[PDB]
Amino acid sequence: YIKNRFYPSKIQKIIKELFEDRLKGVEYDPNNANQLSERLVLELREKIKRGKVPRYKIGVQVVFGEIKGQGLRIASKCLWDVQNDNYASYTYTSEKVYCTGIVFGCYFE
Amino acid sequence: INFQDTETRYGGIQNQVVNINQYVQRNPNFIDLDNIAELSEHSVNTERVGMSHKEGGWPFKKRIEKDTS
Amino acid sequence: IDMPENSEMKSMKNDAFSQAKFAVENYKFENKISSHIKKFFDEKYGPNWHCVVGKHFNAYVSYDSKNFIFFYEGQLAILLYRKG
Amino acid sequence: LDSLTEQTKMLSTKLSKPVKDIDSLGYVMETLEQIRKEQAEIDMKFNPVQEMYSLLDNYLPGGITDKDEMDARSLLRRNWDILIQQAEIKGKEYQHK
Amino acid sequence: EYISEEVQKAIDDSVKQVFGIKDDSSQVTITYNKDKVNLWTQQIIDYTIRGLNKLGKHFKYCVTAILQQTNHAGISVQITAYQDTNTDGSLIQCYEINDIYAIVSVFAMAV
Amino acid sequence: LEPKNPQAPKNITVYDYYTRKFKTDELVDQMIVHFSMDGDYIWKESNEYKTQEEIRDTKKALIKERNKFNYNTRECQTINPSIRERGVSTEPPPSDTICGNITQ
Amino acid sequence: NHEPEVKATDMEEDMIKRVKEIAINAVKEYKQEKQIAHYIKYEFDKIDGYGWNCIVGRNFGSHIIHQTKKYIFFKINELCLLLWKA
Amino acid sequence: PLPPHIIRFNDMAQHLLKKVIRQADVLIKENPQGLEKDIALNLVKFVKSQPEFKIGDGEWQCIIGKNFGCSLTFDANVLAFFDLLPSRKSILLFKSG
Amino acid sequence: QYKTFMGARVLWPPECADDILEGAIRETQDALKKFEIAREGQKIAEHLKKYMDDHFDPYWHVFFGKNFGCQAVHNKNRFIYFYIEKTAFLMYQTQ
Repeated sequence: YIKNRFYPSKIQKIIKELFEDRLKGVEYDPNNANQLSERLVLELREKIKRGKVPRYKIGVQVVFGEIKGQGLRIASKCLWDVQNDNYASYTYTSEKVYCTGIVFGCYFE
Repeated sequence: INFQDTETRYGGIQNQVVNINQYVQRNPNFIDLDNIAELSEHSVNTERVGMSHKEGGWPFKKRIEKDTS
Repeated sequence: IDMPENSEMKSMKNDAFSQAKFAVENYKFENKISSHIKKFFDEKYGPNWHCVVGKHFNAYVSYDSKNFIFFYEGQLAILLYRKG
Repeated sequence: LDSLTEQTKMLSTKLSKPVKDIDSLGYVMETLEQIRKEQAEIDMKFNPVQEMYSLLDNYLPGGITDKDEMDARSLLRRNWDILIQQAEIKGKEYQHK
Repeated sequence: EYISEEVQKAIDDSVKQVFGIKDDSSQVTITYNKDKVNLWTQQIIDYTIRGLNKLGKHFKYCVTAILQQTNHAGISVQITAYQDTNTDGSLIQCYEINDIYAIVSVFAMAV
Repeated sequence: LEPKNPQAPKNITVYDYYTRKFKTDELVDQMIVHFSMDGDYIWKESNEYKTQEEIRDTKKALIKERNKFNYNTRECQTINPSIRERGVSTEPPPSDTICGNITQ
Repeated sequence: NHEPEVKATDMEEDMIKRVKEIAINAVKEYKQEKQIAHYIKYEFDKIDGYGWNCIVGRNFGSHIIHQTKKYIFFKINELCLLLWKA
Repeated sequence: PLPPHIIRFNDMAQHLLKKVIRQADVLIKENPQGLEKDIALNLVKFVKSQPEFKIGDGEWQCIIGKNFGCSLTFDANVLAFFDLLPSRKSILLFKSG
Repeated sequence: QYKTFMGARVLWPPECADDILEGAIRETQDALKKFEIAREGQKIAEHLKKYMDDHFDPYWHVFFGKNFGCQAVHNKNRFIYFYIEKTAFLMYQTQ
């Protein structure tokens, strides 16, 4: 029984708005990249806290780097009963950096 | 839901530089460049709810008149 | 009461009326009407057109000069213009 | 019409005026062909006249003052047709000789 | 108890160690060969599975490989399965050198 | 699941200038790609070494005997219409609301 | 739909007809600007060696050269196709 | 930080394009009215001047337009085509091959 | 089930992205409150699409009223659908 359900694109919402307004076109400085990720991951988690999903568990994941003559492939698999559980994913790339975030959601039962 | 855990591993690859027959560039190279974007069709509508009945004039408040009579 | 203009000779202005008068009666939903008008004008004259149908709406678009027709057809209002 | 026609006929008279530019050409032929590429833009700035004289001679064919109209407009297109023809022929024969 | 990032790292080690050379000339003196492509596919797969069973993980894997000759034709590689949320998953990889368009697709499941 | 690709359109159209219609196309490629890079390093290929070294050979032998006589400049430009922003309005048509009684 | 038409040309008759056919076939087969240009450049590279250039568009400006008899600029149903060699 | 833009296709090293972006932006701002002729002329006269851009097979060409398509035998090294978001001018830069 | 949002009843979860959402969810009532009235028609959607094209991606389509409902296909994840005081707002971006 799932009255309030999870669909992908409100977390997709939160994740987009977060990305533009927080990244604001930052460059890839090596000394603070991991900690930049550490900051915005927790900010995103706070946002999904008000993301209005009571039993949907949230497997946050984020990727941040710089594009420099560099080909890349990122993919995931989904593993749940399609009726209840779902996922969300966003990408955001400027001229020289790329940050992409995925957020799982698994209805607890 | 306390789910803290961490891991790390590294790959890498063999290293060998040959540098005997190297440094070529086919000069009359050809490429295919465009200036185009993808497309789609957002075909919109309006949701519609319309049904008629026939009002029938009078022909008693109690269905059985004998009960009142 | 309002009739924005287009090219002379009545090449497309005379066409749009005759087409939209069949379109409006042939269908109830605006989908088929507007799609019919646009699909016809695409074959006829141009690569890309834009058509709007409805009782009340306001609009503000960019377009190509002398390719903007707008007319109050019956109770409805039909807007059309080339763009692209 | 007069201005555009004097231009095109000047191009033609440059093709025809000096025995020099008739026999021994120069870089001036490159300028003639330059004006020939421009001839697109020249008719682009002339096109206001085509539709306007169309509207005029719609209900006013003239016959009295249309003399200079015929001269000038037909002189434009005369330069155009001799352009095609003489360009081809002169190119070929200057290649031969 | 794993990471598909490292699964991909192992696949990359396998492939780029087998055929990938840092100095980019032998990689076109080795162009697609009708006679040698069988050896290529089999040995790529065998070395990749040797890399995979180097891992002592109790998960169960399965592998698929695709070798395309030229970019003119075009291809679409897509994946889908039905397994358990926490531990199972998959992996894909595209690979290009000069005239060989390699693709690897792995499934990893529990038990 | 048979994956659908997010961040993708669903159907592709394009104008045909031979057959003056459009024609849409509802099958969309669904492979996520980012950073395709083209290369220009070519190692003992049969097809490219010949086609490069031959043209450089013939050019250099020709100049060893500027050589092709001087070229001629040209010019062409298309017609560019202007972009105007004009916006118009329709209005909700008016209505009347009366009340009358029934006579004998 | 409508046949081609030259606005400015420098080709021979039989060579005009070949580019007419190749343009018609290109537009019937492909539907993209770069694809049409690539295909026609390829066709005329097969028929006439190396060095063909073909500009396929809707409003552009050009300042080019060519071999004296290898230039053409024609329009098909509001398509500006320019072609030249060297 | 660069001014915003959309590189639809670039081939040269990125600093060449940086210089092109900055000068093209400040030039579109200094010449906000007139014809794209003046833009093209000023851009060529600036780009041809720098001691940079040393290598060239042919010479410089720039095209400004709002709706077109092309295909050139550009020099395999240098080629740029992008857009200035405020005015949306598809600008193109290369060297003749 | 049309969950509540600090702006309005939004179909939770929707099919769009939050800089667009927050922007629209603030801009719709900002526009309606500042100098605008329900008596005027699409001179609202005028400024709405203008503001969207100014900051966000350029090609938007807006439909609002008291009775409408749509199917379609658009750019992935560019679908804003929210009611506010019994007035449905729908917005979508097309490449």
